Amino acid sequence: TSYIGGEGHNLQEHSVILIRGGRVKDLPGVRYHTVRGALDCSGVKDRKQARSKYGVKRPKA
Amino acid sequence: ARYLGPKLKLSRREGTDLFLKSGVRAIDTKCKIEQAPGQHGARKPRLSDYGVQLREKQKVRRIYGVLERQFRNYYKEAARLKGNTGENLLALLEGRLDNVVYRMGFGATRAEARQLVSHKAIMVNGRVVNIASYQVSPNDVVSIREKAKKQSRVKAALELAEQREKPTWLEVDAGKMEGTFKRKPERSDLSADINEHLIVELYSK
Amino acid sequence: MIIATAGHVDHGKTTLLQAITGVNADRLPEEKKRGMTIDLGYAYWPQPDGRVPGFIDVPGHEKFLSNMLAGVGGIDHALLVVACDDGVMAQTREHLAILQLTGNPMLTVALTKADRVDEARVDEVERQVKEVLREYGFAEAKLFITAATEGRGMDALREHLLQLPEREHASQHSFRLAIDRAFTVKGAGLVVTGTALSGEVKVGDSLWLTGVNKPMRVRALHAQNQPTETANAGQRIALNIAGDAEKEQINRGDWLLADVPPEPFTRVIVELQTHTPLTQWQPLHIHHAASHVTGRVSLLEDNLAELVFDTPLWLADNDRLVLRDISARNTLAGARVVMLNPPRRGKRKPEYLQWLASLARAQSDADALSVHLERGAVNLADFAWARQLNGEGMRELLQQPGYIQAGYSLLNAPVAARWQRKILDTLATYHEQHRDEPGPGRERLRRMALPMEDEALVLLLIEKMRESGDIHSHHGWLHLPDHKAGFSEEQQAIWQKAEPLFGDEPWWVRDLAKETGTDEQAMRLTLRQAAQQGIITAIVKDRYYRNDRIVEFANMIRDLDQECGSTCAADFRDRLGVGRKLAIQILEYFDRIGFTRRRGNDHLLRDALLFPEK
RNA sequence: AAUUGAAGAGUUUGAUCAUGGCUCAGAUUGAACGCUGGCGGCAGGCCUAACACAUGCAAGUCGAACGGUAACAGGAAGAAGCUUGCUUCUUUGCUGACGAGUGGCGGACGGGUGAGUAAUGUCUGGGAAACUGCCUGAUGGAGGGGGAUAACUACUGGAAACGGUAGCUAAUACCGCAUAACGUCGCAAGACCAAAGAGGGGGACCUUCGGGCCUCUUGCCAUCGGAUGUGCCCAGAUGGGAUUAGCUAGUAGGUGGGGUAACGGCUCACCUAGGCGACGAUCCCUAGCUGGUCUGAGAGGAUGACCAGCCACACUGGAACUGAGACACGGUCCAGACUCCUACGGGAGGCAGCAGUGGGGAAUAUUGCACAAUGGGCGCAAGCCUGAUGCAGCCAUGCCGCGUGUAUGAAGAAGGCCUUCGGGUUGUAAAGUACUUUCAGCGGGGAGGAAGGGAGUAAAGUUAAUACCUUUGCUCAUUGACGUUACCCGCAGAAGAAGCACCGGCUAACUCCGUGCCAGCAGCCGCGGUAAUACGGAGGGUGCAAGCGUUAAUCGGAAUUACUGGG
RNA sequence: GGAAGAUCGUCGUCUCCGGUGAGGCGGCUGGACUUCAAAUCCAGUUGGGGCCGCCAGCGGUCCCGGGCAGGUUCGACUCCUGUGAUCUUCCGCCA
Ligand SMILES: Nc1nc2c(ncn2[C@@H]2O[C@H](COP(=O)(O)OP(=O)(O)NP(=O)(O)O)[C@@H](O)[C@H]2O)c(=O)[nH]1
Ligand SMILES: [Mg+2]
Ligand SMILES: [Mg+2]
Ligand SMILES: [Mg+2]
Ligand SMILES: [Mg+2]
Ligand SMILES: [Mg+2]
Ligand SMILES: [Mg+2]
Ligand SMILES: [Mg+2]
Ligand SMILES: [Mg+2]
Ligand SMILES: [Mg+2]
Ligand SMILES: [Mg+2]
Ligand SMILES: [Mg+2]
Ligand SMILES: [Mg+2]
Ligand SMILES: [Mg+2]
Ligand SMILES: [Mg+2]
Ligand SMILES: [Mg+2]
Ligand SMILES: [Mg+2]
Repeated sequence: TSYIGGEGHNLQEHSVILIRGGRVKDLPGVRYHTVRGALDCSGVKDRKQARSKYGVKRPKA
Repeated sequence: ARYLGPKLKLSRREGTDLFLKSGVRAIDTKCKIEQAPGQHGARKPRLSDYGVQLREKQKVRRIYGVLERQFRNYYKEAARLKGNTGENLLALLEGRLDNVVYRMGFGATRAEARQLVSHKAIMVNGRVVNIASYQVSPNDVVSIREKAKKQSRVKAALELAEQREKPTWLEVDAGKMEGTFKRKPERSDLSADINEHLIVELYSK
Repeated sequence: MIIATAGHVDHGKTTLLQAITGVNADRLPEEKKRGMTIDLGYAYWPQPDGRVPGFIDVPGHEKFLSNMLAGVGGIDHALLVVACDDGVMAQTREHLAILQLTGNPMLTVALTKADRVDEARVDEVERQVKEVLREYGFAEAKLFITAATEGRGMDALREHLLQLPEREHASQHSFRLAIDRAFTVKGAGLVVTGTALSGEVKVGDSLWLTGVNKPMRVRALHAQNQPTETANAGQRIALNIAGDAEKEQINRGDWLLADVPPEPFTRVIVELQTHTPLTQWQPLHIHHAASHVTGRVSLLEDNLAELVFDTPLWLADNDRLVLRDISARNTLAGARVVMLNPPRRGKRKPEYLQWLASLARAQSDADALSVHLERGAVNLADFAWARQLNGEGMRELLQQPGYIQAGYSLLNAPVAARWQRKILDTLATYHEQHRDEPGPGRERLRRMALPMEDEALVLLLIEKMRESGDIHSHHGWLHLPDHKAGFSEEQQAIWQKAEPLFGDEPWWVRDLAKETGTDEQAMRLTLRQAAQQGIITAIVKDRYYRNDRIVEFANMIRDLDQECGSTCAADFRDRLGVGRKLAIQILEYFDRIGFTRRRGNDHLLRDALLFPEK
């Protein structure tokens, strides 16, 4: 079981995502994170700084 | 690579005269160097050890306009070199061609030196060099290309050179604006502001 | 010569093709199994002449109509097989309506099952077909009576297909490709096959795959079952491409195209022509080349309709698409993509006239170029995208005279002049509003004039006026040439009482304000303007003197190079009696001026007139 | 001269000192993922499925070994056209050459991969009982005969694959015979063992006028030396597990036979009962080893990607032949699974070669150019071959270098943010003015990688010989894939080019707004419950920079396996 | 791509429901109460669109809504007919 970061997500029934390490230290037994922005896990929108994390393209303007 | 931004906010982060932009003046002083390093620049901040030695290292590496990875290269060779690591570090860092161009005096600022050397104007031993990192060997003359001569910038800088009082380890004629480099300086003949051992232990972690 | 077979089910669509081309269209096992054409099959007819016609066989079933709309793209000629069994049937009508909305130029009716019904029925069906064709706007049509089983009228039908002309497209166009079947051939790569709507491609080209959104190098290609180094529009192009994407990821309805496209847009305007009236804000199925989407239509003015997509889609200007009933069954209306980026304020009275201007008025890109200019500034990214214009084609705007081309958007000479006038009069208003200022700055001008526009165009336009000489500026302050930085009486009234005062000994700002009962900030600014006039000089911030003492300050500095040869403080007290604070501020005033310069212990004299003749 | 080298921090408590974990600061990588991305150099680039493979190429060469003439170019008798000296046609291996065939040499090198292997391997150091093609030194021979056979011809089998029947022919193919000891055997006496020619030139002379003869080059057989390469033995070193303690019947020794290039239970007959093992036998799990790479003050720890040496393997499992060398990647034979054709008899195939495709995976490239250089095969040589190699393509994967301007510029503009509403900050930053043009773009010039090889010529050497051939000079013409090369010279315009992370402590860098233990952040300790420097946005700063972050891995710190260096 | 199938109100889920909806459970907001919770009683918990003036984390109007339409019926979340979003299963992709 892998944690999901950021505010809001599109993940539902069978979704193919890819996971990276790191542990949350609150929910014992989740040793992983899912990356935002790779395969079927969409980069959280409505976010500006720290956006290489969370995988959202830059605003044009 | 290069910085490309406000010079004298970098000059006023350390509150020193960093020589970054001189031209008609030396220090601007009308630009409020000590009073505004940033929005919270006005309030003085206590500096912890890592901050004093890192702040110093940032200072010197800005005054000579070098980035950090080739500055770390300069350090690893400096250590590998025989003799005191601080002294010969600084000395080999002054061997940089752009620094020399500034010390011979023909140039406005070391960034202008970067300009002039990058633009094919410099000539060493009858060969042209673009590289600002080129370490000038001792007892070697360096000139500026004959067609590069007649540029307005070089003399208007020569005037500045006479004003700054010149260095004693280099002999510059400046009749043809061709000077000769002599020997690598020693820590005692220059600066008395940078404290280099702060850098050497900062990299001794 | 792409020729698509259409007609109702089991009216001999495929059998005709095998007769003409000796190619069994059905390839899928199930169609073999069930005796039908579940999905689109392709047949080709190479000729010794060296030109190969392209044959696209589409189903007739209403259920598989969504498939037929993918293959009706880019047809040069369409042949509707009608079988004399029941003759014209409703589905035949549906195929005709679909071909009408796609605006195919011409069609050949070929009548099958001649053997099955006697000649009378041949004449009757002939009459009925000739009557139906008039309904859907195809007047001239060539009716052939043939039975593919015996090949009776196959020969007569053959010459006509070769006689068909090939409908050409403009020489300069961005290559645009409609993906149809993404299938991996075992040998060498990913080969995605699709109809090339426009342009040419060669083996070295780099393309941008959509939905994967990744560039892909063409490994190899087949023009129409023929290996070649180049591929031109008007034919199915098998395209073997390298890159990051793969077949499973590719979904029919992806575009391959030469350059990164702007973000897909949900809203769009369409010319509207329909067989049955529509209704405002109603759900429908939008069918675009190899694409199925559901969006809700709106009605604006006359034959102008608005499509809103719940699924974003890449469209280009002048793209015919079909709008069908949302629950299917009925083809009701047609569509053309006219504007790619409609904003709000749709039904406002001035704009509908404009929409008429943009669409009915122009059938070509150059005319469109003028229309958009009338509307405002024209972004080359958007215009290139809408018109699919190549570099050579794009440069043609540049060739037309009177076009302002800044960093991005084009501007017509009339509209440019209009903006110039607006900017000038706005300039004049600001000029009048502050009469104590040297002028407005460049950027402030752009913000006070047209904040919503592109910066490069508006500023370049400003440059145009600068060069014309309508605006003369000094020190980077742009004021009308007429301005003299004279001032207003409101300042002079203080400056009259301030005059004797200033004369017999000048004093500091805060003291001045205290002496004349005027606000400190007001007093400092009015005197700064007085100093811009040349009446008083600040040797240091907030300290103002007359001129007659400035020259006297130079008289005291005059004796230093000649009597000493150095500059030091001591002589302040030992020469006239002028204080140290005063003398030092004098020096910094002259250092900024350039009368003296400071280095270590002494001041230099590189550029002043302090020097006497001898 | 070859070293010069060792740092700490946070968290147990109300506070303290100890013990002890966890976490961080460093360096590194064949890395991947997110955002961003201008250029150049030099590197590197299936770590997973030793999983399956479409298509193309990756081993040929010698007519100076031979019989020949399939294809081409000459020449020849002739055809004899007509343009009467240009052209038309048969015949002609007779010359240059050469398909197919026999023969020689190569294919046992070069290239790939790490499945197996805990020793049959590898490294270090010794040794006796060996063999070694082409290379090199010496000593000598190289005489004299025959019978076939492929190609070819006539027939025939079969779709193909490949054969079969009959007849003919050559060889540096093969077999006799003669000869031969410093060679083999044997204590000795004695007995026994081999060969092959071809090419270039040539005065006299032979001339079945085919050729013999002279000279040179090169080839062949024998024995001993050298180099080289390889086989075999031995001692030590090279993982983990005792929650594996017994193991071995050809295995432990002998005598004799056999076998090998050679010692050897290598193998067999008979005899004896040995032999290995708490210094870990046997069994199990994992594994290619090494020079070295990373790290560390060091001692150690991890590791074995690139480069070089050795080993093993070639669809899986076996076997042998030819050979100096194989139990053989692109050889043979049988079996097996899987793919393919077929006329249903039968065949065919093996990318862990270079590309490339499918699959697996977080992930790893072009179905390119050249033999110009180095090297290799064959050849007298020219040459031909060469996916070795040289280069190019792709990818920020790494390391390194450069640029994205420089100088001046204050009523310190506007906008943004903040305010104590006085102002501060962004900020010399922008604007303006005066300059440059690096790289990129456009156009010209322009090295080096090229040594030799070929033709001619001169001398010397050789020889019967002013010839051939060899050597070394001299003259000529020429050999570049990269390549639109590096580099240089002109043109125009600052013109075409800056991000990413962080800002509570550790750890460099703080303020306002939104939310209100919700939404979220988190390497650790923690934040958020209506005044959040920790969340989200903004403004400002800081650190790195064509990169910045995150994740994974190793060492360090960790004296936290303590030999140095603990209890 | 085809065929078969599941689900998709009004904050979430289940039971339904031809009288214009009902009921349970939970969640959220507000009240009593505190630093905020938990607990115990109370009160509430329709959304989305088009057109028009700011973009204002709006203001009016009109409409539609058990995924999106239609038909039935006096009246449909419920009956019936199409089709879409995500998604399960089988089949096939061959320039
Ligand atoms: N007598 C006759 N029958 C024909 C002819 N052409 C087709 N058919 C009938 O059509 C059947 C095959 O169908 P097809 O020709 O493919 O009709 P189609 O319209 O192409 N099939 P679909 O519409 O589903 O694609 C045959 O069984 C045959 O009976 C014709 O020329 N003559
Ligand atoms: Mg059909
Ligand atoms: Mg049917
Ligand atoms: Mg609707
Ligand atoms: Mg505590
Ligand atoms: Mg041999
Ligand atoms: Mg004999
Ligand atoms: Mg072997
Ligand atoms: Mg092979
Ligand atoms: Mg995969
Ligand atoms: Mg070949
Ligand atoms: Mg760098
Ligand atoms: Mg250039
Ligand atoms: Mg002689
Ligand atoms: Mg954070
Ligand atoms: Mg240790
Ligand atoms: Mg201890």
